Amino acid sequence: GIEVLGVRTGPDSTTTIEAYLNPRMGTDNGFSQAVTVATSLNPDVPPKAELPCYSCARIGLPMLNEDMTTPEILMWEAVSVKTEVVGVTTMCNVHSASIRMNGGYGVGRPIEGLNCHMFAVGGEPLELQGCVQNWSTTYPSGVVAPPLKDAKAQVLDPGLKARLDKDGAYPVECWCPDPSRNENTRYFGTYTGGQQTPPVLPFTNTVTTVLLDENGVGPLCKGDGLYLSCVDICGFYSEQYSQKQHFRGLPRYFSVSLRKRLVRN
Amino acid sequence: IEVLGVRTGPDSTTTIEAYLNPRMGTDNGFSQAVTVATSLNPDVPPKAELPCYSCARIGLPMLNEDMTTPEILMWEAVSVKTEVVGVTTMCNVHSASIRMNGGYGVGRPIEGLNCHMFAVGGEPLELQGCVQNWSTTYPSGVVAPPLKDAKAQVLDPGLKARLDKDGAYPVECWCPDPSRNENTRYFGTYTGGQQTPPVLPFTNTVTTVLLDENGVGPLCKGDGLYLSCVDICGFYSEQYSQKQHFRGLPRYFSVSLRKRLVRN
Amino acid sequence: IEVLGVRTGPDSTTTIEAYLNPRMGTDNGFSQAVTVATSLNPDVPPKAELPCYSCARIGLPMLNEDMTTPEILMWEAVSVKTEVVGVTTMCNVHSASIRMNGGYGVGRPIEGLNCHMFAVGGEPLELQGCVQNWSTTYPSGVVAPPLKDAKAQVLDPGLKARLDKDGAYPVECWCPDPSRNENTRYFGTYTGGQQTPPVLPFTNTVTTVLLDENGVGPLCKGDGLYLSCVDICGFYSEQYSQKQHFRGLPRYFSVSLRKRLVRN
Amino acid sequence: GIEVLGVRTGPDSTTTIEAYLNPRMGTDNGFSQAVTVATSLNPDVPPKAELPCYSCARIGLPMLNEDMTTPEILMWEAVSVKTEVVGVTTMCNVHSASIRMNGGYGVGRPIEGLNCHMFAVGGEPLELQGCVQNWSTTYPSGVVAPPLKDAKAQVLDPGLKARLDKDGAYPVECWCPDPSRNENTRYFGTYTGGQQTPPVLPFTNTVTTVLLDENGVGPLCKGDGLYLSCVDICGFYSEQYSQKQHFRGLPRYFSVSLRKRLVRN
Amino acid sequence: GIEVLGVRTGPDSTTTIEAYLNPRMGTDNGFSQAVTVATSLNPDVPPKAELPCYSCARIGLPMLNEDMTTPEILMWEAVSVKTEVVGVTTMCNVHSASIRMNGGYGVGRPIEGLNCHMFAVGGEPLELQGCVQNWSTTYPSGVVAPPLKDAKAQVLDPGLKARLDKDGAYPVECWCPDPSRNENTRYFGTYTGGQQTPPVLPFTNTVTTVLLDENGVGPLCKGDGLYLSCVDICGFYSEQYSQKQHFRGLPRYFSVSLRKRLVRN
Ligand SMILES: [Cl-]
Ligand SMILES: [Cl-]
Ligand SMILES: [Cl-]
Ligand SMILES: [Cl-]
Ligand SMILES: [Cl-]
Ligand SMILES: [Cl-]
Ligand SMILES: [Cl-]
Ligand SMILES: [Cl-]
Repeated sequence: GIEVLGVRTGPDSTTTIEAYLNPRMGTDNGFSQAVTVATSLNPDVPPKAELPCYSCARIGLPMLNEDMTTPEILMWEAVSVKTEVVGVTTMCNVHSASIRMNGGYGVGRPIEGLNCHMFAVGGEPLELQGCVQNWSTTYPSGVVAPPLKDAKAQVLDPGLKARLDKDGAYPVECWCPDPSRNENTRYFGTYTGGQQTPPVLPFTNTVTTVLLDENGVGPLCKGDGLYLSCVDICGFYSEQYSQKQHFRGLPRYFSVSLRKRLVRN
Repeated sequence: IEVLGVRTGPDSTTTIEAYLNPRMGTDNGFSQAVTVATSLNPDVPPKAELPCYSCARIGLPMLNEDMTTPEILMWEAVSVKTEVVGVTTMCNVHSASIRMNGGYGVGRPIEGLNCHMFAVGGEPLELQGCVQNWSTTYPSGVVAPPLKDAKAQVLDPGLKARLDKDGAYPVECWCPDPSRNENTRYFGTYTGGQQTPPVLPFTNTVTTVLLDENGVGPLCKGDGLYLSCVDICGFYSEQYSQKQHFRGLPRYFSVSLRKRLVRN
Repeated sequence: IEVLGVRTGPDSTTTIEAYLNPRMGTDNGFSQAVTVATSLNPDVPPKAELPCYSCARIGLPMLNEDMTTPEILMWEAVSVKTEVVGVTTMCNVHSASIRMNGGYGVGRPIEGLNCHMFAVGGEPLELQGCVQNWSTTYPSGVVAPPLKDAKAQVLDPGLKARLDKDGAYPVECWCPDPSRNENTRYFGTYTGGQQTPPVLPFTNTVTTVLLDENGVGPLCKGDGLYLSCVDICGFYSEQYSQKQHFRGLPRYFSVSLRKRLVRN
Repeated sequence: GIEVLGVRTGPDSTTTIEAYLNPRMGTDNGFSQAVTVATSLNPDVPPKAELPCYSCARIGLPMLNEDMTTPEILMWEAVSVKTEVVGVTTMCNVHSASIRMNGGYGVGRPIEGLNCHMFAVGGEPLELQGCVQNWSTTYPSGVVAPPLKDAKAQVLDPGLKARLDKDGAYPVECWCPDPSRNENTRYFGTYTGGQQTPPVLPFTNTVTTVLLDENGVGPLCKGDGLYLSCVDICGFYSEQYSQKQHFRGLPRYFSVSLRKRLVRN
Repeated sequence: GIEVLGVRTGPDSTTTIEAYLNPRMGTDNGFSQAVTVATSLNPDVPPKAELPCYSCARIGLPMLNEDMTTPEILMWEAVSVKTEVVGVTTMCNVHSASIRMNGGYGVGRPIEGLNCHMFAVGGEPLELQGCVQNWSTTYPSGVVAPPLKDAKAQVLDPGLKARLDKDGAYPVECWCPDPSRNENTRYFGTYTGGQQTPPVLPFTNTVTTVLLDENGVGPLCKGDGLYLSCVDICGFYSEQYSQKQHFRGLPRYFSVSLRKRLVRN
């Protein structure tokens, strides 16, 4: 319910924000703890250190309205983003103690298997819908999980909603971007599953995503905050000896172009 | 229908939002553990093991104060944004699947054959009957084509239906009828194989335009918008038994409509 | 043919709808169980194990009661919408296939090599003979190229035919002739390998335009529209014997035509 | 070299050339001899009959200049090509004595594995750069192979150059199109590797490749010759009993559109 | 930032630079030494001969500015590049002593597995961000590796920066292009992982990459130097007997088209 007026131009009417988000795979430096697997659907008690979570940050922008009593005020409008997964070339490492190919004689398996990549740029926290594979899962304290009162949580229960308002706390497996909300956020997600699937990861500085909607309006930054969200699961690392697996995530870089937009107060 | 001009001005457009939960054979995203015949006859799949199409009819706002005039208005579906919801649930490798690396690694994610379809129309989706095995005995509580001979394994033009009941028309014995559906747009993809990686996008930035060559979208007969889908995402394998279950995910729809004048 | 102007006005356009059922070696979507030679000679594939091209000539409304005038009319095919029918049958994993997960999981779906072709023309599709094994003995009841030497394994320009009989020209010994077919458009894809996932779209929203670089579609000689296809979707494996059968699916065609004036 | 002037139009100013090249996989009829494999890098002595080679032909064009002493002359200019791999549907054969699937009970493996497809259209022979996987390889009598004096032949040694001037004589594995030359040829190549990779082979008569460069100039046919080159390795055939493998290649059709082009003489 | 003025046209205002870079896989001629694999994360001591490194070269350009104090000066602007991996067809070799398919009876495995391809064109050295898979790795004498003082080196530690200023010295696995810098370079990278993944390698002379940014400005060559960078890991070669694996890399050709650009000094 924001009445959007004209773009405000002139000196200092545009700015570019640069930020990076480190991955939250369950521990702080790119890997989950070795993943444990329940023998049945109940009990199913995944430790916090084994659950990849969304990354998020609010970037404070230059204050626009010392006076909020005028019939019009200014908002920062996100018009475009360049975003990069950082450290893709680390997956050329086949010497750091993974399970060896060619019956033990070849190199270590690279990081491989299921991939899940999402980035989002908005003027407020990303809106989430709760959904899980197993409604009987006992989620750990210190992650935010939807309430699991019945099996409808395995499909769409519209009572299960959240905002992505804490970095490294909302597990990827029990929340997805809510397509029924997020009027003021653009999100872009991919999942490529399978067991030992080859990760396919580009890295270029030449690609821009335009964030304008049908009316030529980008996300409008409420309270002069820019909201960045992502997850970048790149596959599993297998330990050579134990053969236990760890999620591997990589950091993401954002460059967001903003302009001043007049709106009705 | 003789299609005339778009009616513009206040309240001439609306957006309909809806979601459809998947009908994989039980109500909460999974089939019952799938059984497999030892021969083509008898072949008796239980209802709880057969994925079915999801469908809904949304009653639309009143737009005609009279239905006897030489022109009337219909809601015209211009575009749709649609999303498979819960794609990130497939990052779960702890909930009691068959373990990789000889039992030492994580559980297999949901994987294998995928079948994704959505449709938006102004009347029920029209189906053509077709089966893999004409000897199959379909269960009580589903709508299956009559199977009188083996031509049901290819195209028997006698085997037609309308998708008019949610969770009742099995995916494996009906497909969208390309000879009908003048007033519905459908979009389907099948990706088969045994352990195939599911590839599932999730974004709020992609719009499908529903206009035909003449610039006319589906026209909502009886002020009904008809949504249909299936989203089989693969199989869940039980760690101990190694039995498999179909997994389906819900689908969200946002449909943009405008008022269209037509000859009555 | 000297092609002149498009004839417009009432009844200047028509749409032809047709379907072709697959010819995999038996009448209802499957080959007989496939046998495999132990050497290149003898190699004697039965007719029931050899997929063949589907084809039909559709009679169009007669245009020229008088064929003596300096100009006459021909039907010109401008576009086609075509669909493989029954794609969703490949969601069936209960009808007696080899079971995954060591016998505990579902049946393998139909998978492996795929070969899909459709063609629309104003005369029969022109074929080039080419085989994998020049020593193959092709059976009675199919049309196969003569095999007098091993050049038949590559391009022997002496080996030509017209697709003039439904279910009679094996796919493996004939391909569309790129040196002919001036008056036919053909569109073919082969995806090989052993257990390869079939990837099969099904939509009513995709149109193929048949106009050449000069804006002219196939011209229907003698008021005949010629439709051809093959749709090998993979192999079905029998649970017990583990023998394999080719699976094919039917194909639907909707062809838009317009009247074109030509010099007589 | 050539100062390019105007396109010559009017009657007889255009022509279409149709040709086919049969594959040269090591024997004349689509297959290599069964392939033998060295136990070490030295000695490594591949027989000619086991080495796929490039196909090539020069097509004579209508003679344009009885008098080659005028200040301007005409050249045939290649503007576009339609090209097709012929015999793709042969790969639906699963009965002709290959290794059987389903533990011997199913159909024969189709032709599968590494694919290499190239076509080229030019106004002079295709220019080649020598490059090998093993500089210790002894190439056979009856093929043209680069001299192998040191291991730089495994990467780029700019001393190792050739012209594709003989059909079925230049092995694919020791020559590639030279990107530093070929000003007057367009080449188009794809390699898809791996062990049992599915071949993906289109066949249509509806696809045209334009051969014009950034200046709107196609290959200019020196001496009224059109030069066609290709290779089409479609994978390996496995013999049911021995399990030895043969390269399989398919023939390629070309239709080339030419127009008369005035040049400075 | 440079204030960019008009393109300078006229005779000698454009030039084309051609160059090739041979790969640096750990030895001089296209292959790493046989790769060794640690049994644990510490110690993990990859020899230099087993670590693929980036290729780079500075190409000297014609000197533009006799007086470097004028209010405007000229810079060479890179507007487009044609780039080719050379030697792709060498991967059709299945005779040179690899592990044999069909249980020893078939041909040798071709080069296959993880691929990593990057090319970059800039007016200064490519800027790098340090990131590793294992912060406990001991990088060898003779390579430039980021300092590894804690596990943040496995994600984005913004302290870990470098410039690609030496050919065959910066390992691919511990450096990636820095998306927070490189304003004056265009880089284009792909990684395709997995164990035995088919390499997919095109080779054509018909494809041009435009290097102009959103404002129509290509990289500007500081000190009249053009900076070229790449890596082309094409997979692993498996030795038939030992079954040890070697990285295989291929050389890359560049053709860069430049024009003179006026800039405010
Ligand atoms: Cl303003
Ligand atoms: Cl941090
Ligand atoms: Cl529900
Ligand atoms: Cl029939
Ligand atoms: Cl002229
Ligand atoms: Cl010949
Ligand atoms: Cl100038
Ligand atoms: Cl060098």
